[PDB]
Amino acid sequence: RYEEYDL
Amino acid sequence: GSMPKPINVRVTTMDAELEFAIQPNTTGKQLFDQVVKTVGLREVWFFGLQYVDSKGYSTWLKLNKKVTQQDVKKENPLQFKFRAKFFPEDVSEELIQEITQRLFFLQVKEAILNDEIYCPPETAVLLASYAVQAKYGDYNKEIHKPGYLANDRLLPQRVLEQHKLTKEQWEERIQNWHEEHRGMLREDSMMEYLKIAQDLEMYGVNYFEIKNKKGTELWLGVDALGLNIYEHDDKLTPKIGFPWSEIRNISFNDKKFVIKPIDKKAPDFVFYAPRLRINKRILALCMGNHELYMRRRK
Repeated sequence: RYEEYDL
Repeated sequence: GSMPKPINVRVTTMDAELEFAIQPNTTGKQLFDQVVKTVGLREVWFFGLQYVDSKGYSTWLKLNKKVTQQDVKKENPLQFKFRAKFFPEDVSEELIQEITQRLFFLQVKEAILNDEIYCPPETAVLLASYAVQAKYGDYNKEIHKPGYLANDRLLPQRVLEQHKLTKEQWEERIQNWHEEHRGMLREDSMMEYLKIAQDLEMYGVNYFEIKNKKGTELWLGVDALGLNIYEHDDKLTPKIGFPWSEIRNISFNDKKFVIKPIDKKAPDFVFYAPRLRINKRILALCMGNHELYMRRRK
């Protein structure tokens, strides 16, 4: 699937 | 009526073995905390527990889930490896306990002798001499006779294949550096080793095989400082660097990974992993490393 990390 | 069904587990460090029982509802964090309690380690943020899944895939145990609910393999004692997942930016500043230093030393030395970290031959020899001083203590000509290093695994195989000398020449060079360490405490030795190893270009880098849109095979590195892209034939020196301070956002969808820059003028970087699992491991390492990077700068 999909993931994000925004920092 | 009924009874509890305990679960035997085995946890190894680089130099120790632990065996005890857990419960069907025991969390990974509870297992982790009992491991570090028994060996007296407080610098725990570097470490994780490694296991093998039902299909033989190496995996970091998730501490917020139950130990028995992560497809750990069937063995009457479950088998875990307590290892460093993250590496400090500076060993002399960040590794305070002697247990932590020794465990990093043992793990890094294993990686070097397994040809994971490219090492120039004279560096490899200096590395071995510190490992000799830590193991044997002070050189003594009346105790360490010629050939005293003959059965020691001392150098990485690929150092031996490129620089051609005889077995005894290598050991004589290593012995010559052993002599000059006549003052060095065992604990001080392993730190000098680490101080040398940590400056190697491949030290502390997690490498993954990837491609770009046109299909060129590249290497993706994740380390304490950010991300790097390498050409297929050079894992030493990045071709493109992605320090944390330049990255605004990393994300993936299935196999497509995207790195977005803080400077909108720069182009997004996109690469493709072979499996979703690869991108998940890349992101867990990115988030872990970025977190430790931030904490050091508070």
